[PDB]
Amino acid sequence: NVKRRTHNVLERQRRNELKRSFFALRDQIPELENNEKAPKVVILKKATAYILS
Amino acid sequence: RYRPGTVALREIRRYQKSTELLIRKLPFQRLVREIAQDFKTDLRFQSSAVMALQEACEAYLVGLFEDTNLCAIHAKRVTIMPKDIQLARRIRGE
Amino acid sequence: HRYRPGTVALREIRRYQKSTELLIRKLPFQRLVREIAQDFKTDLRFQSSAVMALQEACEAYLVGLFEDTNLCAIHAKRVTIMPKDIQLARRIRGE
Amino acid sequence: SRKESYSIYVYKVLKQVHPDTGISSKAMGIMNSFVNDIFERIAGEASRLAHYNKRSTITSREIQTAVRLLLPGELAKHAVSEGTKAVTKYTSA
Amino acid sequence: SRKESYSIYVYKVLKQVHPDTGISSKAMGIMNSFVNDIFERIAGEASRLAHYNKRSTITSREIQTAVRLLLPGELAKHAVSEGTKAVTKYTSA
Amino acid sequence: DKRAHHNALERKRRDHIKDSFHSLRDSVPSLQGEKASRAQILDKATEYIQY
Amino acid sequence: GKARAKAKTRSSRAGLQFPVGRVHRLLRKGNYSERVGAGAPVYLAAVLEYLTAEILELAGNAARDNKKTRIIPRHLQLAIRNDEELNKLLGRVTIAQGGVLPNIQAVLL
Amino acid sequence: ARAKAKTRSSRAGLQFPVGRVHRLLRKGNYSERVGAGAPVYLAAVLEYLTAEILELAGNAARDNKKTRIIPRHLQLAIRNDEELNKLLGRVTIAQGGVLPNIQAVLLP
Amino acid sequence: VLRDNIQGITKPAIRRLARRGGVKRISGLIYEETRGVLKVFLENVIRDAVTYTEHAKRKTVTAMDVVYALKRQGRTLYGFGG
Amino acid sequence: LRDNIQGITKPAIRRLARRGGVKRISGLIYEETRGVLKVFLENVIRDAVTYTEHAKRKTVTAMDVVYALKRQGRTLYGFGG
DNA sequence: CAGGATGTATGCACGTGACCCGTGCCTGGAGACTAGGGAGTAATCCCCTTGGCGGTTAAAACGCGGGGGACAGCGCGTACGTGCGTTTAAGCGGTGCTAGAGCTGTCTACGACCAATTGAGCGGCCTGCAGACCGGGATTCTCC
DNA sequence: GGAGAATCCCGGTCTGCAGGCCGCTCAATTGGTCGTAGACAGCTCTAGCACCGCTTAAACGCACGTACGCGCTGTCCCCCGCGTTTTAACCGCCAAGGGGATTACTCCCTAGTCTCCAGGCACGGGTCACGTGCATACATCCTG
Repeated sequence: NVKRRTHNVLERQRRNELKRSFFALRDQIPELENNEKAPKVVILKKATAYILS
Repeated sequence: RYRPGTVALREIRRYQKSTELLIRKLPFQRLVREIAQDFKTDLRFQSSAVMALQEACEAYLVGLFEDTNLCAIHAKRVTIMPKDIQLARRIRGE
Repeated sequence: HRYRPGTVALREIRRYQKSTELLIRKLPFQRLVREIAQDFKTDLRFQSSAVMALQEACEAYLVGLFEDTNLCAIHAKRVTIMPKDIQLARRIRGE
Repeated sequence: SRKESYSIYVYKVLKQVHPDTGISSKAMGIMNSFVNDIFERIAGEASRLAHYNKRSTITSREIQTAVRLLLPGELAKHAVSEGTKAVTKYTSA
Repeated sequence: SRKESYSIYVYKVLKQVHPDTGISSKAMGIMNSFVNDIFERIAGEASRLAHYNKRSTITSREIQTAVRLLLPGELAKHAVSEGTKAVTKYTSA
Repeated sequence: DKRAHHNALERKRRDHIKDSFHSLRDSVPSLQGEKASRAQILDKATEYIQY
Repeated sequence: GKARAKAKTRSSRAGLQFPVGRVHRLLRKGNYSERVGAGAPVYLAAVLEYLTAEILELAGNAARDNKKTRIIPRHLQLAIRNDEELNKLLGRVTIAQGGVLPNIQAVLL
Repeated sequence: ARAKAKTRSSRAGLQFPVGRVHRLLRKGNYSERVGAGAPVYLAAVLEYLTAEILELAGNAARDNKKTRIIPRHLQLAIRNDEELNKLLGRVTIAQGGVLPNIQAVLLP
Repeated sequence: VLRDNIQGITKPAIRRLARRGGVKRISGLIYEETRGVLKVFLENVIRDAVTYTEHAKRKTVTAMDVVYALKRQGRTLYGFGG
Repeated sequence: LRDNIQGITKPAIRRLARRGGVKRISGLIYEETRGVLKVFLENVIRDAVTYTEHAKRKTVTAMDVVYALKRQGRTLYGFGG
């Protein structure tokens, strides 16, 4: 069970790293500066638009 | 093979850390309903009522076993015995 | 002649369990109550009946404690009561 | 200035239960406090029962239930019988 | 079909005590049991204090005294200070 | 029934999210044609917007 | 049960020594409920009287056994602690000047 | 006294509902009359005790690397605090478990 | 008809109860003793929960009836109501 | 008024133990007993004085003692109440 | 030393459960006003408590001898703990039927409330009896 | 079987408390009206119960060894019983005054009513975290 727990906590920290990456991308885009609660799909789509612009 | 009593300490720690109920549910439902039938027939029980009974009665027995331990230690034993339960209940007033 | 150690203890147990008197001297118990009261409100007056109620409650409480304590000693296969017995009695009782 | 007590009824009950037997003032005080305590318990439990339900009135059902709860063993059975008998005689005719 | 709970105020207090920490639904049920128990203790004791003194009115003095009687140690002094502040502030306008 | 429908809505949400990630990957030169994780797509999008 | 005796007093009408009126007054003034049913104090008075009769019966027995004609607190304590139901009802109670039962444990003898 | 939004709680500075506490004091027949400052004082007390438990439960939650309070944390918060343990010493807590404690005589 | 379900309180269940309570060694007679104690405790709680149910003219024992029986005995329980 | 807990002499403790049925008393019991008694008295008297102060009296009455003991689960019969 | 079979560590895709946010709706709470009772205040009296005195006495303190008990050590034998393989019943998901809890709506029977009348019982008093107390002796328990 | 001290039984004495009587105020009872709480019929829908098949963990039965519990012994210290001395409680009595109990009067706050609006609830929608299984890449051991 220690192995299962280890995989789970490592993947849990990977999810925390991905959340830091999402929040980093969000904070980079001025349209989302105050919109801290922006959902993943909206961050991706608005980031795509901002990058193309 | 471990020195006797070692696995007991492991168990103590495991069960004190955990929160799930120790007595199996279907047997306790049968026990509660068997006891209730002596007082009144055809009673239904709310699904949460039996859980409240497990929570209280199991926590009560945990508490009683804790005092039961103290009696044995005072008598200079490690092993608990019926005298310990009887002394704990006698001083508690049960 | 001299009565054997423990004979007079049994005689005393018989005597005091037959009696119903207050066992603490009233006046020093009253002085104790007043000393304790000086922590809570300076310069109270105590009704005489309030002192008696306190004394009766305390003596009843201590007799109960000594019954429980005697059980603790006897369970330890010992005749003589010790602070271990009082502490165990109180700890089991939940004080 | 006045104060009311149960001592006269304690005395009557004793006169019926042991007709030649007296009762000291200290025993009378104890009996009086016993009546006070038991009254307070049954009334408190009847109140708790009324308020556990959505009910504003304390009735003989609240009190019968409270007596079944409060009193141990045979004492409950006899007390419940006495209460039921008294209400029956009172409401009869 | 409605029934009230203290959950919202428990949660506001939580957010003010710890700037970021959530609470499970089972823990919230426990907190509601807690609030109702403490209320019943204080309100009941305040009833006693009024009744013993032949008063009809539960006032701040009764609740303050019930708090001193019910809460141990530091909890008493701080609960009294908090209550006094709340009443003084409430009374100031 | 309604539980399975909520699970279906959540499935559809993730599908739209994977499409959005695919579009974003194709939008950043440092990942065009490359194999990358979502963390890499987000981090490279971040450092590419900075750059 | 027993046949009705005509009377003004609710106790006499109920067949009780205990005061139905005073029990009703105490229920009303004691804030136990908003409303108090008419049969409620009759039931309660009967219960209080019954319990009083039990204690006084046992206490008079203890008084006779002590060869005395007046019940005193010692007899009340003896009556309580020798009856299991009363001792369960009054287990936490202290009775002024009652003393205790003569408990000497066999291991001491 | 700086705040003066018109709910009695807000006027007192409390999160707990003063109007609700006032109903609950009028109900249950605690006495014939209830003072206006009674529910205010009482709401302040209930809020203080609630905040105390939630504080300690958050501390316990952080000690277990959790971001959410669970019954285990409430049990630990109470049983590791003498004042709360005296106040709630009779109280069984659903799924609370017990303190991690072992008697020294049982150890090597 | 439900009979003898007290035997369902197994030796391991009692052993876990005791271990959680801090116990290291358990006598073979403790199982017989603990079942008796548990039966007494359950009888006293269930009798009252049934009494509340019967007073309310219900046939279903609720978690609130159990909580009221426990509150009454001085063993108050949180999480099932208040 | 200081050191009045010494007013509880060894014989008083011994007599209370005799009513408790005790044959032999070790020498450490007396100090432990006084500690236990003083704690009990402090709790009861603090509550009695609390009732006295709430009632704005300067005099403690037996009823205050009774109402203090009731809250401890120790109902006392004999002094009113 | 290189490559295959296996075990280990990592990343990706999916389903389950929980949480957070937003919308519409109603009950509940507050605001303004009134009348009424309860509690606050002053003035007064008497009861009870506080304090002190003197003398008598049991009860407390002290020291000593002595006996009985509390304490540590040792060895014997059992009952318990610990580990394996087989058997049993719990736990899970699923399906269907129905008892009862829960709610609404109608109506009568009951208790709150009031004014008027009355007696049970409370407070104080007088009187006599069961209890406590003492002295004297015989019977029973304790120590040899 | 004997000598001695503790306990009880018996008669005689005095006292404080129990028990009964009188006048009386206040709580209990009577009779009626009014509004409400509760009893009752009826209906809807959730929660409880019964049953089934399947997978799997937990309990059961068994054999084996030793930590522990029990009993026995020897030792030394500590508590009791007792006698002698010292200390403070108890009792009875007196005096001073503070503070509990009571009434009479006034004012302020709380209960109740009516009107209106805002906060909290139930519900649905969207997002999130988490655990599980599959595909991929990396490290250890075997063969020659």
